[PDB]
Amino acid sequence: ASGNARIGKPAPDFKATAVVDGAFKEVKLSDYKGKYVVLFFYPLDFTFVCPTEIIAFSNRAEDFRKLGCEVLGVSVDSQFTHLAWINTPRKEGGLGPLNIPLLADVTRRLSEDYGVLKTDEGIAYRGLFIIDGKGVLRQITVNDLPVGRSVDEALRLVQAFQYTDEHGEVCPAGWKPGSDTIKPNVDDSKEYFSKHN
Amino acid sequence: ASGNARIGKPAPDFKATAVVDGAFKEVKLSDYKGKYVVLFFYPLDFTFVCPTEIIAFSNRAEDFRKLGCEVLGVSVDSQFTHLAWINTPRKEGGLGPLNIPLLADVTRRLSEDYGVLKTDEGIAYRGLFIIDGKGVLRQITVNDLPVGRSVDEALRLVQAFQYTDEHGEVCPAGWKPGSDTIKPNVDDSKEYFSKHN
Amino acid sequence: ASGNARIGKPAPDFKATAVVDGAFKEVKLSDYKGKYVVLFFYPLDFTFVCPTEIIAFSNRAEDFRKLGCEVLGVSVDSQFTHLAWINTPRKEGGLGPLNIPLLADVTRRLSEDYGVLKTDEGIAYRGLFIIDGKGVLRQITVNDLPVGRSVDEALRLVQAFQYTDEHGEVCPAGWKPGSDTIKPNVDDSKEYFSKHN
Amino acid sequence: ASGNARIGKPAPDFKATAVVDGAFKEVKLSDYKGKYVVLFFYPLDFTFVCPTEIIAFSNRAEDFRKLGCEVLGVSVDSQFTHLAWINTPRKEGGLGPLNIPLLADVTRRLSEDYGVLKTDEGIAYRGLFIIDGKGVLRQITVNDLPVGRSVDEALRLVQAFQYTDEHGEVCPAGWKPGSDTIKPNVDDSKEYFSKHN
Amino acid sequence: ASGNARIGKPAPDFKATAVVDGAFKEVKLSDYKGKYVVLFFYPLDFTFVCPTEIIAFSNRAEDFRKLGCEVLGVSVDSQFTHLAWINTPRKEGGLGPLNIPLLADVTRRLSEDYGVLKTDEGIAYRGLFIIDGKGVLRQITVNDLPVGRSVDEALRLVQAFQYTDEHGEVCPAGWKPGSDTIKPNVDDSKEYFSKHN
Amino acid sequence: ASGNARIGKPAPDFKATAVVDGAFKEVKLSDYKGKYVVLFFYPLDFTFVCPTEIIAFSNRAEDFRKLGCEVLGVSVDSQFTHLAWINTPRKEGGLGPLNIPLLADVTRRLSEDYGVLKTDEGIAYRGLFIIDGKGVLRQITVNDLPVGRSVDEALRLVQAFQYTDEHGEVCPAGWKPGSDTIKPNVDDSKEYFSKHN
Amino acid sequence: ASGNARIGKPAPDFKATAVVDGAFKEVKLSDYKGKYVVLFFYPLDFTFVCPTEIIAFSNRAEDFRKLGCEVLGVSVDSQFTHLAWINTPRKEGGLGPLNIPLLADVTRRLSEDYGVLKTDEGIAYRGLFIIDGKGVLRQITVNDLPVGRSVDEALRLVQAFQYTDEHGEVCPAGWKPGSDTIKPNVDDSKEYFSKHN
Amino acid sequence: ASGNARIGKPAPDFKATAVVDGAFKEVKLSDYKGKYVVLFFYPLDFTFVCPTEIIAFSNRAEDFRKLGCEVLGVSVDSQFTHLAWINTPRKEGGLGPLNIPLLADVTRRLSEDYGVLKTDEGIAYRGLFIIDGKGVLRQITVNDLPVGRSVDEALRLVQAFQYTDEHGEVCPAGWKPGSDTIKPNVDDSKEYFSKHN
Amino acid sequence: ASGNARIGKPAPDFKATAVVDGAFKEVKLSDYKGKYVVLFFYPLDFTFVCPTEIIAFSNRAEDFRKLGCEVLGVSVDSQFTHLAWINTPRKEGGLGPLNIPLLADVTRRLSEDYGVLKTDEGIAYRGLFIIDGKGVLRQITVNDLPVGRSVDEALRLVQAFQYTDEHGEVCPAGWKPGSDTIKPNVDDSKEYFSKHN
Amino acid sequence: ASGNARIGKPAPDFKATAVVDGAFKEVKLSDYKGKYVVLFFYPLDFTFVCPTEIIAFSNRAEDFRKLGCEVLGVSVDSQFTHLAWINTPRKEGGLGPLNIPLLADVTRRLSEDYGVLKTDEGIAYRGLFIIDGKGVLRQITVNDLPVGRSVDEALRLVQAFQYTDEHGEVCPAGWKPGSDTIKPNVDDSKEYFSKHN
Repeated sequence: ASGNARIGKPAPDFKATAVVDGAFKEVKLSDYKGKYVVLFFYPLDFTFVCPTEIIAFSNRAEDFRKLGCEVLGVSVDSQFTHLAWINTPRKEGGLGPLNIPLLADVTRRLSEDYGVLKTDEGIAYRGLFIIDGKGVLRQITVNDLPVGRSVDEALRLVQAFQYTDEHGEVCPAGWKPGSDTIKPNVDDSKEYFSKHN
Repeated sequence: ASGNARIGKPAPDFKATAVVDGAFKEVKLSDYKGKYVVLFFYPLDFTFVCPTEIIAFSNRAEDFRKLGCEVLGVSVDSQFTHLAWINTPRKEGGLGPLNIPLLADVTRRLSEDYGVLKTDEGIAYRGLFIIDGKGVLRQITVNDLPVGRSVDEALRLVQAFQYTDEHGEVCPAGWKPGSDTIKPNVDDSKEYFSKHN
Repeated sequence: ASGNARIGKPAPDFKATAVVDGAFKEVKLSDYKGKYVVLFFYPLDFTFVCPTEIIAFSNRAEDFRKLGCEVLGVSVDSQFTHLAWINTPRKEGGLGPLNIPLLADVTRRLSEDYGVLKTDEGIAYRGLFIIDGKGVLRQITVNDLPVGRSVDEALRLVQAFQYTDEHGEVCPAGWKPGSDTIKPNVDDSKEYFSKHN
Repeated sequence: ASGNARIGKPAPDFKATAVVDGAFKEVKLSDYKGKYVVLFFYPLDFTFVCPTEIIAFSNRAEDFRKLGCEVLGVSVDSQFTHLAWINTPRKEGGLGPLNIPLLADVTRRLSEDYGVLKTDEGIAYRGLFIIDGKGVLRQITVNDLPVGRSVDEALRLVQAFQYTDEHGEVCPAGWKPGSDTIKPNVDDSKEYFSKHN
Repeated sequence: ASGNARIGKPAPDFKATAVVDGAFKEVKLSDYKGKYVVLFFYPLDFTFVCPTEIIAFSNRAEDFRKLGCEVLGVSVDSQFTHLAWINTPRKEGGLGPLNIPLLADVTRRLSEDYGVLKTDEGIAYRGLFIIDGKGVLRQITVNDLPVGRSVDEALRLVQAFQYTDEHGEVCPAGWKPGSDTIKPNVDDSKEYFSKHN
Repeated sequence: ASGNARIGKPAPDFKATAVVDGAFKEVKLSDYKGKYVVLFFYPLDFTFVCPTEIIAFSNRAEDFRKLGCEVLGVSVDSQFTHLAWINTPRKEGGLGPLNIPLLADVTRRLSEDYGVLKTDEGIAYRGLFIIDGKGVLRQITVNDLPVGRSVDEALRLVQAFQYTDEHGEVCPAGWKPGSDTIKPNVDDSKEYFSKHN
Repeated sequence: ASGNARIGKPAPDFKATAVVDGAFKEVKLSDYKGKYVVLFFYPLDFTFVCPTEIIAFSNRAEDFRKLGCEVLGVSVDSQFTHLAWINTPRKEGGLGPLNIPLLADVTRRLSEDYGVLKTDEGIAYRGLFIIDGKGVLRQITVNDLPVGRSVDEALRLVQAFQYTDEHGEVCPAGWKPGSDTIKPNVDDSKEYFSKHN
Repeated sequence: ASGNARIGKPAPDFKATAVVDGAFKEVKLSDYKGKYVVLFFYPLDFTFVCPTEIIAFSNRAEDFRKLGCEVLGVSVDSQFTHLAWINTPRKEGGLGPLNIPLLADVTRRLSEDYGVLKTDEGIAYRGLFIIDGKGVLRQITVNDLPVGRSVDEALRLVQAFQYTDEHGEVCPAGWKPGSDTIKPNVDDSKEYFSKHN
Repeated sequence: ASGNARIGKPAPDFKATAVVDGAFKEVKLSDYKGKYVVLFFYPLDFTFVCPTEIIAFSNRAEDFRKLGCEVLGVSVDSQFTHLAWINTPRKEGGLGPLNIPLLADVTRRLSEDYGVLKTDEGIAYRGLFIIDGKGVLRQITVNDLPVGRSVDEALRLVQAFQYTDEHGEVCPAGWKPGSDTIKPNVDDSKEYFSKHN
Repeated sequence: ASGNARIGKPAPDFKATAVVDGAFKEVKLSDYKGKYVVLFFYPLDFTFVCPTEIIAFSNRAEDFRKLGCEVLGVSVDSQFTHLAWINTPRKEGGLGPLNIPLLADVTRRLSEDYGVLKTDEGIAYRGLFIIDGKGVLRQITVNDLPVGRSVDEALRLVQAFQYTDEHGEVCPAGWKPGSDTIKPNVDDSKEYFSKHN
């Protein structure tokens, strides 16, 4: 309804200063050609659902890197606020050490480009975007503020799109690795339908 | 973020002819005031990922209705095509009898209002939307065509939003019924952060 | 009143997926240079007048190919719905095996280019267009939904336009093969009018 | 599909001077509310296909009036040119006495409103329009200049539209008085499909 | 007030089908390079003032041709209507054989370009135009419909313009061949004034 | 056809200072309600064709007034120049005493309203206009500068229009008082045609 | 407020037919490169203040030419009216023989370009303009109609602008030839101020 | 002819802070209704021609007030600069005591409204304007910067317009109190012309 | 000079969430009617010059309140980031306890309204604005990021504007309490200039 | 809110006539490349706060030049008024001899380019601007009219920007030469914060 994120088309480009391993570093979309990217926005540092999502994504970051997919969090908070939140104990509502970059969208350019800027507060909705190695947006997930996302589902979706990318088949509802796929044509698909019904 | 679909604001109204228990009947958003609605678009009848999703939601329809949530599927196919597909056995790629309405969007207005129309083909991306009892859009999920969605995740989101609605607390990442929630303010949130860290 | 179908001008170009002898094939207007084409739109698959027109033309398909004229049916339904209709028995309202191509206009682009889209329902009126070997539109016929067309009249018109194409004379009202024509000039035309009055 | 002439919409109103029984008279569409109307345009008086269509319709005018349908011919020629042509013997390419009004569209407004004006010559294509008693346009037929129309087909169409108006059924392809009709709902339509297959 | 006819500027170009010696011929202004032209519009064939003007100019056609001036009539009627009128006897209101071309302006282009189209009826006023051998318009005459023009005056004007073209003198009011003219400069004009007063 | 001068329409209104019987007085079109008006423009005072036209009309003014027609001359020159010219002997190129008003169009509003201004020189062409007692324009006559008009033809035109106004018949070509007129209908017009042919 | 005459800028070009020593001659502003020009407009020939101005400037013309300055009169009257006025004795309100050109601004362009056109009457206000040898406008004087200008003042101004052009000093109020001038800088200007106070 | 300053029209309104007898005071055009106003702009305080003009008017101020005319000087300089200049002795290029108001056009609105703003420098040309008791502009005078104006000519003009206002006669060239005037009509003006030629 | 911030006009209204005594509270300009306001923007929380400015103002907060002036700091950081910074010890680069509100401007509306937003970074320049008890903007101070402002100067300006507000005198350069003021008129100002020179 | 002066961007270029050492001279920003510039606007010559700021800056001019910083004064008054004020003794409200240039902004171009024009009066607010040697604007100070600026604070700001320019560190609040600075990165800034807290 706003912005430029469109399925099947190049994801909007972005550059931003991020906190990588306690240091500041420029992070641009072009750095991730050939790799999948899970880009997830969140409203505000030093809040409540926010740390649980960032922590949950950090702990399982390697599950995504095992598949060739980097995970990136982003909010309108500055890199100094990100760093401060990282230097805050998790017991205190902080993030602690982090295995994922934390981008600063202080110009709101990313949140506006991805159409997740809650304009009346100036903060980003819980928007999650899956971008493939070719730079093409494949999935959109936006939650209202009071409900956090699921890292299980984000992994399931990344796995799904990577599978159909290589093997030319499609993933049924609920597909997890090891589940049957469907050959997307009228004749070859009868194999699947007769087996599972 | 979808055509007229804006999280936090009223969901785009819709009125359509649907197949309901093997017969044609009008379906409107106004019929579900006071109830949650899970509205999922799908591209085409008589294809591949499509039947697995429609069957998955139909099989779980009553799990949603116990929570006061109604599941509605929709594509640009006519109600006559819907009925022919329902009268096709699942062993043949058909839908068999269904426990959820199947709306017809032949004018493509519903797809356009929800910003999910793959313009170059005239069909709807796998856009799923969660609306609460007050008619407010709470959740946007849109997949590219080759990957199905998750009924479990859709049910988790409905449950989470119904919980935050009732108890004024926010749901952490991966929340599921019985999991702990956070009191969203600086003082009362420490209860949660210290417990789980 | 809408579209680009103008008599005496090149027929609006079209490109579509069609079900040809049970399989999917691309169909272009350029494929039919030197041959006549009867392009007939119909509203919806799995309806009532629709199957009778498609079956009628399909049966008489060779009556047209003998004259070097291909017959093409089109609706906004997809090629998957077309095939499912072909695989339904005619006794149940289906098409059965088909001797003509059935094109899919899921983008509604053909129906808009030929100005036959019923905008309020998103379906095509019963529009029928006769195109000569040079790609020029020679005839327009559009019926409101409740009344089917006539295959006999369509054939009579194809025969009359090819005759005048070949001999430069003009066909009177009700002309059928073997009836007298008129030489279109003041002097020679009197041969006809003296005989027939 | 013709200028302001749109199927299912009110036919464009018109007012014109006509020759009626060898005399001049004003003719308006509103004069025929409650009756069906066949309005056929034609390019030029004192030409070749033109008299055969006008004569044919005149000869069969009473067959249409038995059905409550009035026939009207129109061209851009004036009423004085019409009258001189009526006063020319049919043996000599004239019209002789006529039993149908003959309207003069000297302003070309009727031809422009019904979208049949061949602009490069300023004359009307062979456009025929069937309008019901309610003033709603039900059928559009337009031929290129070389080929005349069929009065039998126009009569078949008036009959069919009057049958569907009164009974609420629909007319299959090729329907004539004495042919089976279809009841246009999924269940009742089966009566027809098993009888005729 | 309308059109492009301006004294002292190139007369609007025109090209039309015409009846010339009972046969159809294309006629265009560029055919008359170097010759004077009298172009007279008249409203309708088979009317009343019209034939008397057409006959009067046809009979005097050679009077104009001896001066290198070609006379052209034109109305919005078709060439076929012209020809049918030429083949009507003058005793019956016809034209009989003619010595001047009769142009057919079915597109109303000539009438519009020369600003003589009575819009509310689609017919030309009695506009007469005199054009010199260089293509420049010298005289405009337009009569309301109920009053015919004067061929004597048209000839007088052609004579006057040709005399002034050659000798650089100017023609007093009522001038005819043989009358005194004025040398248009202050000193030499006294010759005329002192003699004629 | 001139600026706002349209045949069959209310003549453009005008208001001017004029020289009348040697004195200045305001003249306006509303003064001549119920009387015919011959309004003739001329380019410039103290030139050559101009005085011959003005003097010719002044000498025959009473021939028009007997018919209830008032003749008015107009040029862009001022009333002071008009009066100096009236006071110049005719032997010297002057007008002498006048029997018609001479209007001063110093603002060029009359020439612009009547579409007779020669823009590259700021002077009026030899435009002549006949307005009936009802204020309607009946005749336009515009000559290029070198050739004067004919008072004879203007009187004939006034007589013709007055005759058609009173009797409802129409004046043929070259009609003069005493000539036969035509009753403008198909049947009654045969009296004239058979008589004169 | 209107036009293009701006002091300190190139005077607007002009080109007009004029009366010079009893004959018609073209006059352009470029004719006067290297000389001063006093261009004075006046409303109407054969009026009242006008002749006294034209005569005053004519009698004093040589006083201007001795200084290299040409005087030019202009009005919207034609050169023929000018000459007629020149050929009218002064005792009768005429100009008699003139020693200055009299330009004819019949198109009102000169009056428009110099912004002196009294629009509601189409005549020129009493605008006087002093152009220097380089074609630059140096002085503007415009009087309402009832009050004539001063030839003495115009001469004083020409003399003054020619003094400052040559010596680089500037002329005080009321400066006449022989009066003191001021050196335009702070220190040298004190020579003047101490002297005269 | 200056910005909004038009002869024969209401003078552009103005309001300004002015120095009046050593003190600051608002001065408006509406203060002078019923009185004549001489309003002269000048470029800059503490320059060279400027003081000679201001002193000349100040010294003659009462000669104008005896006629019911008030003299106002204006420049873009502030009222504090005006006072400083007044407090500067005349021997030093100052103004000394002043008998006329000095307006401060610091916003440059007066100079712009009167079309005398030399834009490239931001100062006013030597524009003098004469306004009658009705608020109507009667005279415009504008010199380039190097040449000063004439207080004698300004007084002559005021006397002349006041004279023509009272008596309805017009003032010839160079008129001064005591000189003959002309009765502005053709007949009465002869008195003046025969007397003076 | 700042977006909507203009000296001498009402200051841009603002409403924001601020940290006030360790808690969250709304702050709006209307709360400060009758009191002076020093509103100082700063780029980012957890940075370097920023805390020194906030601490310097916090330490002097009462010095402004004794003068009826409230100090307010604002950045684009959220109130949660503000509080985290407040709960960080000063020796660590934190703010520690504070005695001035810290407004959050995460919609950037305050910064944009006061024209201090560094657009390419999304953060506010070091803009300080002084607002009087009546809500009028009296002073603007904007520093590039590297250089901090001076609380002394801010206090001096508040004292100065309150003094001139009360006594209607003006404060010379460098004015501090005890220093002389000037009576702003020509006469009374001489007291000051003679004393101090 | 108006103009083009933006911190961090090239200062608006300017060029003006100025008074330097009692003589007129052109001053332009390009003349000060490599040097800091303090450009201070002031409303009006010969007023009250203004002379105290000009004299104060003139007295301290060398303190700025020892730093490589030039001071320029500018108002809308002309250079002739600037010089007159300089030649007025300070005891009388004058400026006396000066050691800084005084620019004349008679076209208001500089005041408009720097956004300090008080449009309603045509004078400049007390806007002060600090430009570094590269031409970049570093500081904006604007005071309402009744309160003068501080030459001490201006000198402080210049030193701070020159220090940060040279040493890359950043100046805390109240920094004066000799005080400690901050190293603007998270780690190195701790040096400062522990020492001073």
